[PDB]
Amino acid sequence: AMGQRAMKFCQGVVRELMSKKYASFNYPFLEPVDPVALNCPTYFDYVKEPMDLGTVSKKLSNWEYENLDQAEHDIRLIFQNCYAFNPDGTIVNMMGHRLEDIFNTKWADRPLYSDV
Ligand SMILES: COc1cc2c(cc1-c1c(C)noc1C)ncc1[nH]c(=O)n([C@H](C)c3ccccn3)c12
Repeated sequence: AMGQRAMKFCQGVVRELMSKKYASFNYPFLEPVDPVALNCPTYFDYVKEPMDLGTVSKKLSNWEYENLDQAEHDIRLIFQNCYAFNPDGTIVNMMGHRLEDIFNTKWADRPLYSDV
């Protein structure tokens, strides 16, 4: 499982993506999509690997991420799911783009090398 420096970097990115500073557009991505409560019963027709920021946060703190690439895959899945179910021009599509660009910016400074 991921080492200390890489884990603390990942915690910082995930904490930043979930911060209340960004609550006006990260809120739909804090918890898993509930198609029954949200009245979109065809969500799982389009999304086969659901993911949310809270799930990524728990997997990280649960020592489930072997490396930073695995975390990037999961976080990318949040937005791939969003754009797959929500067409261009919808609110949550715009919010997903806003949050994903923040993620790309923070992730650009990820450690590239490991040193046990
Ligand atoms: C309108 O889309 C959502 C709205 C949500 C949501 C998750 C989604 C969502 C996500 C994320 N991916 O697909 C869907 C559908 N999760 C919680 C939540 N609480 C909540 O009030 N909403 C409403 C309906 C909403 C509508 C448009 C933009 C932002 N939020 C939502």
